[PDB]
Amino acid sequence: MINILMLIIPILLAVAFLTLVERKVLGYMQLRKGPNVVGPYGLLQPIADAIKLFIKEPLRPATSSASMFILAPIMALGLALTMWIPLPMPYPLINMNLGVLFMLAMSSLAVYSILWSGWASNSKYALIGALRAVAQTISYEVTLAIILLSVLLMSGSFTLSTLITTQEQMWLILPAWPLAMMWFISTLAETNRAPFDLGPFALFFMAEYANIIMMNIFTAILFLGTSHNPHMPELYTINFTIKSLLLTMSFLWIRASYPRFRYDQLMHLLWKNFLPLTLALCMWHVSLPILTSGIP
Amino acid sequence: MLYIVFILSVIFVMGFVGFSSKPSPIYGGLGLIVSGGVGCGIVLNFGGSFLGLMVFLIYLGGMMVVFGYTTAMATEQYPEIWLSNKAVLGAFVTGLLMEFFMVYYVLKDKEVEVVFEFNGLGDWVIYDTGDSGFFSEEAMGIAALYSYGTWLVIVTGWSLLIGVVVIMEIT
Amino acid sequence: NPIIFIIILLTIMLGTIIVMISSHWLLVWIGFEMNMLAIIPIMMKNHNPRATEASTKYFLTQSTASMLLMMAVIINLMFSGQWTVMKLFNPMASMLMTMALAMKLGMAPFHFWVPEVTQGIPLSSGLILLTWQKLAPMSVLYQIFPSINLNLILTLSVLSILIGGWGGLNQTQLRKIMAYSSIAHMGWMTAVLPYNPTMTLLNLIIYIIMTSTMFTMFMANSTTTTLSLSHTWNKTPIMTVLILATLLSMGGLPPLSGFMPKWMIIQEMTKNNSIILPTFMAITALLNLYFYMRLTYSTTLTMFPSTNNMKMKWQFPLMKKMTFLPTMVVLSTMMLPLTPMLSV
Amino acid sequence: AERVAAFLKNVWAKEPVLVASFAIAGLAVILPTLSPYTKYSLMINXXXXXXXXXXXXXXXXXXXXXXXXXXXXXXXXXXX
Amino acid sequence: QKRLGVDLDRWMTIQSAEQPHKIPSRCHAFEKEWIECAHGIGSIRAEKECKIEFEDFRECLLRQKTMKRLHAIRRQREKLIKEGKYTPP
Amino acid sequence: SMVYMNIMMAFTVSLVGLLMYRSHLMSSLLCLEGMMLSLFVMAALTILNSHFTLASMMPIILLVFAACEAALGLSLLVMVSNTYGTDYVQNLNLL
Amino acid sequence: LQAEKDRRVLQMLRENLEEEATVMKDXXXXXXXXXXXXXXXXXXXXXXXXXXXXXXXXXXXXXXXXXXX
Amino acid sequence: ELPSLEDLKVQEVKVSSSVLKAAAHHYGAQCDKPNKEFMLCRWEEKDPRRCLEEGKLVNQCALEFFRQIKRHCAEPFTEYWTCIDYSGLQLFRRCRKQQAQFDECVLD
Amino acid sequence: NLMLALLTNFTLATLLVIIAFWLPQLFSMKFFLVAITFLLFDLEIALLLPLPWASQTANLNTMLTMALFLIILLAVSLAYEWTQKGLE
Amino acid sequence: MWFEVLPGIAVMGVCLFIPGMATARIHRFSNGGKEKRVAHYPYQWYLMERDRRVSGVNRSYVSK
Repeated sequence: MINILMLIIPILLAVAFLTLVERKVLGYMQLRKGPNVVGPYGLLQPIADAIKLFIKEPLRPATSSASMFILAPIMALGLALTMWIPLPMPYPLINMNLGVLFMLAMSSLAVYSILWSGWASNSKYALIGALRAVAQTISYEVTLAIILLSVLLMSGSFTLSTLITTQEQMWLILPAWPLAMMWFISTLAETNRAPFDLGPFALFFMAEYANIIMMNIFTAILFLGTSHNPHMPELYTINFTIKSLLLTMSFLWIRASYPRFRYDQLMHLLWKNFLPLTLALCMWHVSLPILTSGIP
Repeated sequence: MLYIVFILSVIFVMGFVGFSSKPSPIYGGLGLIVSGGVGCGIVLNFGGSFLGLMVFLIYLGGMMVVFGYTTAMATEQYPEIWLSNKAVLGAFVTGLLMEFFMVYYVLKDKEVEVVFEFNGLGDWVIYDTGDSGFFSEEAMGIAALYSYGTWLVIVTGWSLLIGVVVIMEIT
Repeated sequence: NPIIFIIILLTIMLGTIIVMISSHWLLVWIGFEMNMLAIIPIMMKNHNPRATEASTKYFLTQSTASMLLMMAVIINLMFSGQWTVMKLFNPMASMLMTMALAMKLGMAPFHFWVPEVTQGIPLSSGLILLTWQKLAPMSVLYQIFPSINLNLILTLSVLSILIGGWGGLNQTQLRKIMAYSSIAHMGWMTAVLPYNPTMTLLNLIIYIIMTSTMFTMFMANSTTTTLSLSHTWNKTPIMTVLILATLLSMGGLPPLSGFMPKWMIIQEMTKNNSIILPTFMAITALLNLYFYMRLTYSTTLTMFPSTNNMKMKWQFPLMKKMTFLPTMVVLSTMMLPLTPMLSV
Repeated sequence: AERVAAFLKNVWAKEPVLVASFAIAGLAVILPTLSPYTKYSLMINXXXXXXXXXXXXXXXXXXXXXXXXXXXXXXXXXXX
Repeated sequence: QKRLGVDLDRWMTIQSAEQPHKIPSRCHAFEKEWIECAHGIGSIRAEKECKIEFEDFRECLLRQKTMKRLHAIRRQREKLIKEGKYTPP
Repeated sequence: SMVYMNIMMAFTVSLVGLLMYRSHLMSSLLCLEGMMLSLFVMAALTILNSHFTLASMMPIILLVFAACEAALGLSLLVMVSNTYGTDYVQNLNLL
Repeated sequence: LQAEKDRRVLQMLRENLEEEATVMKDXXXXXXXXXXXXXXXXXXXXXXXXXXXXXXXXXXXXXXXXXXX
Repeated sequence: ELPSLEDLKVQEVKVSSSVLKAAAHHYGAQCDKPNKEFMLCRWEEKDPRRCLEEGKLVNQCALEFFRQIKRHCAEPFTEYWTCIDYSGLQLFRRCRKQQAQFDECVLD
Repeated sequence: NLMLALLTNFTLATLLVIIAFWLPQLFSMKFFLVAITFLLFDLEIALLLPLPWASQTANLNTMLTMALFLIILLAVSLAYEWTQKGLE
Repeated sequence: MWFEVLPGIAVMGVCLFIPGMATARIHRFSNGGKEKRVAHYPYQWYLMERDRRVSGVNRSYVSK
């Protein structure tokens, strides 16, 4: 068992090397030059941010309540890194008995990361804004469970390995046309700062940007696939990375192009408008395997 | 190494001590994450793929998250250390000693119990299940079905209609 | 509270049906919780500082009580295996089961919430529901009356009339007197369960009708003894005759319908060679009469509650069955001698 | 029309997404009853065995043969 | 039940029933014995004739009779320290 | 048998937690969750070890109703903090 | 399915030889007519037993959900 | 309890490794009489102690099936066995092209 | 192993906290109604979770009427959220 | 231009390229035939157990 370390260390580098992508690709959107002075094309800057924040930068806590504040980043980073384990890939590390149920569970527990940070500060000034940030994540998790089930009820069980095999000739974007549009918006609620925005503070960046890649990959399993090929692992590995990278560009697209939707009208897009739409499509997706034979 | 479930059952009780004792709803709330997450392993080891993960989805990622709101809505009082308080440390030490004294009696197999049932060893007999089923295996492998139990679906739907209507009327 | 209030009230009606028609132990747990989520809104209604205290006290003493029932349900999986509401089997399971039922019906060590909850209701319509809710766990006891150890069921009946017979003496609140009248009558309920299952359900038929008539007589607003005092001279004088008749029947007196349950409770108990226990039931029954005796002195005596303010306009309350049921509550001695068999 | 034609274009103008919430969910109930295709899907669900088939003792039986391929029982061969 | 269900049935409560799949219960061999014994009214109300069949059913779920038996073997194997002990596996 | 011995002891600790009160009211509703959590483990193991298949749906239904009391009773807690300053078992008017 | 029942007989025979070796002098356990009072059907039995000796084989056979290869 | 003899039944049980048996569904068609009679005995009488005599014929007929494939047309059988084990548990997916080489030799 | 896989992530997460810690030396009750509705809807989701994994052996005609039934009442609960929810 | 953006993408075509290849290439060293078996349900779990019993001793997955 050495492969676990081969899924944390290159992943922590992927969150680090995001700092290039998150302001150079975002840079050309805004007609500005991103990283250039630090490296040949700014490749030395992502690792330079780590030396700046981890070692030299000291701490000044508000109250430091015994166990908390030095426990919230462990829940933030821990839950973000454990999400990589059930991922199907070409081959998964320790494949669970049911796949997507583990995926929804560790994301619903990832709400605590922003909850314990609100309890860390003694002031009332911070906790009202902290609970508002919880409301952005907690509300969209209702619909996230519904849109997941509609894709599953079309084909395959909860296992993530079966979701690759069902996409043999055509993608799941075409049968789930309005549902694919939902996953572009619903994923951005989890601290992406595109439709709505709120030492150890630096550790939250390493956890929040990790979930951004996680939602990009998870959308490329439920809706993308193209080919499987069990005999050739070479063809799948390259083709999967390009599909995930194109979704990473769309995540940074919303951050630059579109203003914030307001907190009150975030509950008018969802609940008032999205929840009647998602359930109507869920009603449609119950009838689909009954109308025409479609059972795994 | 020998036991799998028995070690997790001790940690299950360990998290539960902060409930008979009163360590405030902040630290007392933290107990349900510790006891819940380890409590899944007790369920999962004997089987149940769906039912084992339901604790993570509802009890851990739904139940206590709503309880996270109420701690801020009512009685926040800025979180305090649960060691300086009187009788709280006394309830915690007596709570663990009721179970940890029984742990010492596990050695040499037989242990004294208040109940009539004996404990013995039960390591290989802890699971007490054969292979039996193969394809579409386990009783919990097909745990929930809308068929046969049609009456249960109606009343559960009825009760969840009550909750939304009632709580809106109180406020 | 518009149309949906009837729907909320309907779920309590439907909730008891789930308890009535049941074979599964988890199905009655659902049936009890159908009442839990549906009584609390009617307990609040107008939203009062006294109503908030009562509803929380009603929740915490009853939700923990039903949670003890679920333990006995799970012991029925560990021992005896089968999920059937026929027998309790284990003596270990029965100890937690009977105490969970005592938290709703036995009352002898679990009365504490009743005088505060019944007083805490701002409306007269909420008073009926607590006397109607007691029908639900009685259906459970009628199913599993064998196997359960009689030594710790009859203690819940003997002690309840003692605390019920003393707990109403120092009370002037009209809701509080009726709260301890429950516990006093609940002793007679948990006494016929070991000795012949019939007439135990007829005890409910007599009690529920008698209590539903009582609170519907208090549709003309009264919350204390002094507020029910000003009724004979200032308000309707002929109305207080029916209040007198219902209160006399609440205690054990022969020419009234309320003595007719007390007939068979002793009759079936004496057949089982027990004399020393039914004697104690009769002496403690005198203590119950005393509360109704003092409350009939608001109807018989002058008591001087004239007041300056006088009502001339005719009163129009709800009164669902406040005319048909008091006639059965006043006289049913000659009407129901062989009717014991008709119920069960 | 007083409700058919009048309360259609106003629903498309004011709150347009609410049209889809009633139309898609509504047709999800109508379609599985009227369309003649649902009866085929029920047969394949019952034909696919979850556990091993049980063998019965032969004593005057019709449409029952050996394990080898022969004209016996039902045996589904619907659509290729 | 205080009021019985007529015509329509909503049960699936008792052990040894028409299961969700073809898979049977773990104690199904002992489950059939208790149903066949207590089908008559004068068997469970008396509770004397079905005493043997219920104890074997009690042996299946709790496994208390087998637990005490395996306890004696495991203790005696531990008791044979610095003595003759059987080993083959 | 062996696993059941620890979770029954965990059940008694959660039972006492309901019956114990010192100032705060929030602990009771936290203990109501713990009581239903301890009952969830006890119910699951009995059906999982001794197979039932049909009865494995019953703890899933039990999981739903556990939250119903832990929300509708939890809603009443906020109403105390609207009438009074903060939630206290010490702060009661009824006699 | 035959491979399951062939192993169950072989595992019981090793357990029978161990019972005869351990119980000789003090204990009056004969091991006759099994644990069951009826003794006509005979259940799984070796689901809980499966030989007490050698923990390396017992841990892999009992636990299937753990690790899951 | 009265257990069976130490000699038991079937000399040298099982052919070789797993998946090999799962690769061929022709075991259902050829040699079915000993398999069905053991099945009919075991559901009527739940005890393995009584219907073990029929199970002795099952394992003996199992060796008879595999020996016939090893004697005639071994080259398509070995190539099909390498295909099924290289992949996970597809069993018939991405191996149908190599399945065409099989059965054709057996058809003779 | 699942236990070995989970514990490795948390132990490396704890180590990152110590690096920053040890090395250098020199009100509003309207939010509550949203939170409650999250819990009550997710329980209906919990009942509607088995659908893709359950519908394999059971009869479709018996399930079809019951499967949609939970989603209909899940919309009726949202229909009660339209009759004045508040400013939120 | 793109010649500045592409090195930022090419570095992501190495770091995200690792978890896919490292999980696949490890089956050559660990197993005999570059394949790991999936458990799912006891049917496939029992086949894994009997394969080790069919002359393999320590190996779980082995041919013949």
